[PDB]
Amino acid sequence: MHHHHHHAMEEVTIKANLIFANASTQTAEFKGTFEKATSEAYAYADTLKKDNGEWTVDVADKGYTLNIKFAG
Ligand SMILES: [Zn+2]
Ligand SMILES: [Zn+2]
Ligand SMILES: [Zn+2]
Ligand SMILES: [Zn+2]
Ligand SMILES: [Zn+2]
Ligand SMILES: [Zn+2]
Repeated sequence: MHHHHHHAMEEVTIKANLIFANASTQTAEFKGTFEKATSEAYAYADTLKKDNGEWTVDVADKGYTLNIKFAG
């Protein structure tokens, strides 16, 4: 699954749709290799944990979309 031919110079965009405890929202985009952009998206989620609580992710769009919810 998620078949991927990797290339160091590959350019991709990972969309992170965030939903917070009070239901507020925002979308953040990360660019670079699929692996790096993916790593940066989760790193951003981690920075928001202190103020917004633990996060849960549901991957979609074959991995290009990360729907992340914060528990508060
Ligand atoms: Zn799978
Ligand atoms: Zn190739
Ligand atoms: Zn192939
Ligand atoms: Zn790759
Ligand atoms: Zn690489
Ligand atoms: Zn704070």
